[PDB]
Amino acid sequence: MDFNLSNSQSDIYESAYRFACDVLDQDAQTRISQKILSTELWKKAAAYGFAHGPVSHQFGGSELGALDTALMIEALGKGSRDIGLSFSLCAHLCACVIPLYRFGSSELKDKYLESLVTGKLIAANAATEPDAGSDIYNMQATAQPCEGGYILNGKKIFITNAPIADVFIIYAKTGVSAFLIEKGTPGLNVGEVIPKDCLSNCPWSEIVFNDIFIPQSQRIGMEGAGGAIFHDSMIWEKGCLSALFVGGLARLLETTLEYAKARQQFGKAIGQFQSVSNRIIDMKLRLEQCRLMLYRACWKHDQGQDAEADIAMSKLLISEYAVQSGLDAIQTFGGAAMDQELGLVRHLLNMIPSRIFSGTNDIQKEIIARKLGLR
Amino acid sequence: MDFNLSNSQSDIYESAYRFACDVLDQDAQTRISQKILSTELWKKAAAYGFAHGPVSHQFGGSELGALDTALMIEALGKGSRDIGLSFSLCAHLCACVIPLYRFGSSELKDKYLESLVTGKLIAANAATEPDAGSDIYNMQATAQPCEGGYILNGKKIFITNAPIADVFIIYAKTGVSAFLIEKGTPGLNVGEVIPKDCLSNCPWSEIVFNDIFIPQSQRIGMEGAGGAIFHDSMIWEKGCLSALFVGGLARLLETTLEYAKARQQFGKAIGQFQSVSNRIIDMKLRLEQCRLMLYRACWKHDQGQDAEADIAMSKLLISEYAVQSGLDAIQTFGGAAMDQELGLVRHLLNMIPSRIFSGTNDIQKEIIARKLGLR
Amino acid sequence: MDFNLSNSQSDIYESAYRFACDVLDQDAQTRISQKILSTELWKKAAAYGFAHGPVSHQFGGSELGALDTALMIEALGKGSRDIGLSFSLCAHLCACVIPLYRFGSSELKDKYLESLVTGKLIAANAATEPDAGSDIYNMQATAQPCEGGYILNGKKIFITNAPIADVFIIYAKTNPDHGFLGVSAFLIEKGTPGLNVGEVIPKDCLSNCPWSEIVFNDIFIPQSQRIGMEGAGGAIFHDSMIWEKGCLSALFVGGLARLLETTLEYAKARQQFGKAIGQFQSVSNRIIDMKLRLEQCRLMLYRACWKHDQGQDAEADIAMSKLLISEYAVQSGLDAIQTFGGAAMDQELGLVRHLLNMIPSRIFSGTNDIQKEIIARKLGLR
Amino acid sequence: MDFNLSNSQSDIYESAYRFACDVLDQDAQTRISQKILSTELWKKAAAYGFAHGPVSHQFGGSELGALDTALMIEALGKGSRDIGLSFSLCAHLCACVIPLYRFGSSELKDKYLESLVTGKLIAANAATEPDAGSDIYNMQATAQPCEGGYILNGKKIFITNAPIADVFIIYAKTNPDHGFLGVSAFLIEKGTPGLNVGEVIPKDCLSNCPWSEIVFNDIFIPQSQRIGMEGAGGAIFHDSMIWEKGCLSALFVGGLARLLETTLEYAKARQQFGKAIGQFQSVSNRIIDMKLRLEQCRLMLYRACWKHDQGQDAEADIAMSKLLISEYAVQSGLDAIQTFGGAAMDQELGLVRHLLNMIPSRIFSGTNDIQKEIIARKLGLR
Repeated sequence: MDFNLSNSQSDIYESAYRFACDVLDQDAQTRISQKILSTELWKKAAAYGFAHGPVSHQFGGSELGALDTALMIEALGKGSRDIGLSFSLCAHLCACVIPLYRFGSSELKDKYLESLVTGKLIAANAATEPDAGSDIYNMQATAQPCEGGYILNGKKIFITNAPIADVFIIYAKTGVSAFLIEKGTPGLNVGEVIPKDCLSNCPWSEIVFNDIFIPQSQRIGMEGAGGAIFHDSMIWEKGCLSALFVGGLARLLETTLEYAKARQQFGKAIGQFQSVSNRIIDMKLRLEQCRLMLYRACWKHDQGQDAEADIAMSKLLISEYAVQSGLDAIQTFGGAAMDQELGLVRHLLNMIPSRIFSGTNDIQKEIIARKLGLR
Repeated sequence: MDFNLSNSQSDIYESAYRFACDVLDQDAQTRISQKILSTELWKKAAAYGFAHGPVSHQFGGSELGALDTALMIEALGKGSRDIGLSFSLCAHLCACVIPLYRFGSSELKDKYLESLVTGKLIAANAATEPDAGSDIYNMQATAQPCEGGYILNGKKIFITNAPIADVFIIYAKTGVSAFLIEKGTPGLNVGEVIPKDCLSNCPWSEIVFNDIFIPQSQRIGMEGAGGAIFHDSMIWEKGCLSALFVGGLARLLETTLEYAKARQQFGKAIGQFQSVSNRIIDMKLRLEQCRLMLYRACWKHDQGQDAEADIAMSKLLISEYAVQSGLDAIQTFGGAAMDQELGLVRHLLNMIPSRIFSGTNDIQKEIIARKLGLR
Repeated sequence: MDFNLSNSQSDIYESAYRFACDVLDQDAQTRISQKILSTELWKKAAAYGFAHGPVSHQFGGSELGALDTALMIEALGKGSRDIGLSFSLCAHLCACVIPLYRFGSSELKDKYLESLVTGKLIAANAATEPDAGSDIYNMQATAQPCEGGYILNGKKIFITNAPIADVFIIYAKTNPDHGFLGVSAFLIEKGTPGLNVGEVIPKDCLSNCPWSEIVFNDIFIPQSQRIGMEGAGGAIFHDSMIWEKGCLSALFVGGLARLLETTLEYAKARQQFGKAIGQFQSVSNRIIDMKLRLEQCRLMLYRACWKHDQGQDAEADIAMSKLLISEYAVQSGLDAIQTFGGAAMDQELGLVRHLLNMIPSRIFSGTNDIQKEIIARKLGLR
Repeated sequence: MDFNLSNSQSDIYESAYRFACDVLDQDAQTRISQKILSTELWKKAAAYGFAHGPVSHQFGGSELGALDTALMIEALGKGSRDIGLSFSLCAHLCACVIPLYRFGSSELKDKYLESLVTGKLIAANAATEPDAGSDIYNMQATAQPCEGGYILNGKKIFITNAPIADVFIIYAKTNPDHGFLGVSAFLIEKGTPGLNVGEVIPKDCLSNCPWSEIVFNDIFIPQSQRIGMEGAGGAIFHDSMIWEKGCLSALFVGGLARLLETTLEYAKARQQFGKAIGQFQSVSNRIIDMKLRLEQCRLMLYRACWKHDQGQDAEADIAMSKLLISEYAVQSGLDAIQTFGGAAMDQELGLVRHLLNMIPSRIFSGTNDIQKEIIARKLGLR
């Protein structure tokens, strides 16, 4: 039992935090106010290492483990206010890079992987539909077999990164299968953006497949395998977003601490008033607890143990605590909280899709209950 | 002790609810998506009675009491999704109409009151500044006396309804005093809008006073009286917004109930799953409790009793419950909650300024503690 | 809409509070220490009116409505620390007096009701068994019909007032078929052959309130001692619990009122750091929570009671009241321990025992899940 | 970062859990019913190692670190229902053995420490008074210096283990001036003239754990029986409480682990509506909460203990651990009563008494407000 970062882990965390502070956060205020997703900074961040995860050195990755990745994304969440860019990165990593690295052929990997890992190509994820967003077994997207490939038809909505994406990872009925599709392929129609607020500057839209021919080699994994591949994605997504929010929570705490040590009222800093002080103590309690839960899930995974219930516990706890502390912060700032430059109300806006992405909290409760022997 | 609406009160509630349903809510979806504040519907609503409050028949009011007004605004909050319009109305009523009716001269009243009450003139409220939003005794807005009037100078920010306003109620240092100022008067410069999300389509901006001459008769009440007048405003505001959110909470419950009785999963309506069912039971518990607290505060006032602590309790409870239930609803809808057409995420957006308008929750706690003998 | 007590209600409340303060509370300290249930004070309180409820004047009652009764029991909960005596009274009233008045024949009522209402006879309730405490439809208690009556056999456990009871209201099987119509209600006198009342097992959650188990070994029940018609027991029982739910809620509302006043006093006086500790936002926030809880659930309870007095269906409102009051009483008791610190385990101060006695609120006429189910059903969720 | 027990820690935990299960828990049921504190079992457990902590082998200890000790006491809290015996042991270890080992002279340690560590002598702690329980700087206890020693006078109340104690660690005034330096610590033998130990007053919150009040009437303290230097008492006391905070937290972490396993079993078996009631989302949500709480505060406690073992400053981490564990234990005990229903007040099942015994966690080494103040100060908020 040891509760310090190894020197390697501190190095990973501190380098990533410097990058997020000095490169991404510099003009984050402006890009955010103007709802700009900077592909320039996005690619700088991807090439720095935020798109690597566990991908091996052979494809330009750093062969990081789960705890290592979580530490990078935690630094990212703490150091950069541009959380929409951070979310785009995490999605590209978990929904495309990691599935391709773990389940794709050597041909698919040699053609696409290193470009995704090093940020030459941006990727988007598409498995959610009106009735098929949750139940990703009943889906109105179908890829019928044909000579030397497939014919894909359907409509995927809420596609993170599609307005900027070069490739798309599509899940389609065949069993479900996973396909990589290049932007521009005939019959692939990317649609325009509907205004966003919850992680505002992170682009999303809907894509339409109208008799798209998918080459045989662009299938990821075996036929019918999509459901497992996708499942793997969500685990990683669950972890990375958990890391991101732990980082944001850390940022939120330091900010609130500043506002409390400086703001003078009644002849003393308002942090001596037990209302604000109690909210800060709550933030600190929440952050330390769910930080430890997250590290233990990641570390168990890196040990080869099965970490899926631990990560479910992590996502549950961080979802809840992040929302509650965001409320506490709005209460603590008062009439200075709606400062778009302070970016707190938008912080909570961006934290809204936490229970709206890789499982509501009821799904996590089901995972935990099953692990406990309750069904 | 009696817990039924009198026939008169039911009539007030049901007529207002029909108006909000049939007139205001009809195309609310569209105006909201397009961030449109319809001055047409605004004036229809004002003339219907939503701008009357306690103003006497002599000025076109209906001589309503506090409980009557709360019932109108509750129906309004339940029947119309266009909550930004509802907020504009409440502000016009509480920050301008009611102060003018209760503290203005017969000259000021005869010139302005009936036009405000019947909705021929829209009014905005201005007492909040960077360091003077909270402490409305230390303010960087000053009205120095001069022959036959005053010279006003300053800058008021976050002025609800200023982009659409015909008159402004200004609080200025002299003691503080209250002045009515017509739009366009020389040296009055209304500024353009900064984008909004928390009650989005409700217009706000900042105004600049540069050597404005205020006629003597445009002062409201006595010199130095501003602080009392303003205080009265906030009480009424506290009540009306409380009513509005109780109404929205009622709407939110019925909607969630629908989604739960219809949504079929695992062979049964998802309302038989104790997670969603427990959230609905919570909503119902919250709504009934804070509804009763609100009616009792209003009724105590109508009895001539001092209701200020009761209304503080009401605002506290409704602020908290509205936020919590909005969270519960996001959790209950899941991936259908970010439906801009369903308007739930925007509902919570509009509910954010509840602890950001007529007191944070700490101010209410102070009122209650003082009433209890604790300082 | 009106939030004032009528003068009649105000008198009912103030008179009952004076009685609780001046008669029941006076030596409550000692009786509580020595685990004494005073049958003397029990009978005085019952004859004063706490055993009357809705019973008409012709049987010695005061024809109180539900709201009136709730105001009486609220006064009792606020004015007297002897909460076990209060609970014993509430049980006699809700589980015995009221079923008999509402469902018993004129013969049965003429024989027993005035004695119960005036406190000459104490009554106990018996419908709970190891597996039959909850489902009082699946019951290991049987009263088979026979010539001129019934033969009863079984074992009822956790019987409030059984060691002191003169009569028992028993629920028993009479039509072992299905349907919600196989249990009936009988009144049985103490001492009747085959009835063996047991000795007391140590108690802490309402310590001084006596309870034990009774066993029926071929007891003959005369025909005239059945309460209501055959099979009606299930309805009878249901009604009992509703009245019980309301009265206990009133009692706890009263205790919360008491707890708030005490906590307010201790906060205005106790000086630490040079000022009354109620200026420390921790203690004051705990008091503000107590006040918010008290007012909210007080109004929920009054409205449920008032609805019943209107003839409206009050079952979901009463469920909401019980739910809220259970939760708030537990929470405020915790907050009170937190505010007192090391003076809270003061046996004479009686706070830890106060929360102990508040424990069986979710352990008598439904856990909180039952209330949630009543509400969910009333909402259309099943 | 590593989240596995080393083999040594795993052995320490498993051995202690076996001892708690097989020796202390075996007849815990009966001893609890009859309010018996077994000095026999107390001495066996102390000699096994529960009285050792960090004491070196030369005094009969095992040279455990804070994390090791916390794992032992966690095993004790999980494996033995006799929580009062556990609390008596923790008090002897944290309030007596550890101050003496850390601050006592070689003469004092040579005379007393091995006897305390091996359980030949039971020790009790005395620093609490009516107004001096909290501020153990403002104290109505005085030990004025004199020829070859001190003269002690005063009255200490709420003394854990005083009825059974052979020695007492006393905190007393010696420099009535200001400064945080006017109290000193003394070891005093049972029977010394002027020491009057009192009889037991009935208890429920850790019922079978003996406590009483002691009065000093011109007791002569030999000079060599002062612990540490003069005025050092305030530091000594502070250190005691830190160790106490950690150990009690461990104990409650252990109880929570026990409560979870029991609740899991009762949920996998109890069939209602044709299925195990753990499939009902109310009971399962309560269990999931228990699991979340247990894991979070378990990790907070281990990390505080580990930090201390590193030489880092652990005071705020230990405050956070105590805060979280107090709250979670109360909440989970409530959830457990809610899940059991009418079987929770089962005296042999011991849940209601479990929560009763969990009550003095915020009633011993700080309410929760003290922990919040430690954390706020460490955060820079004063």
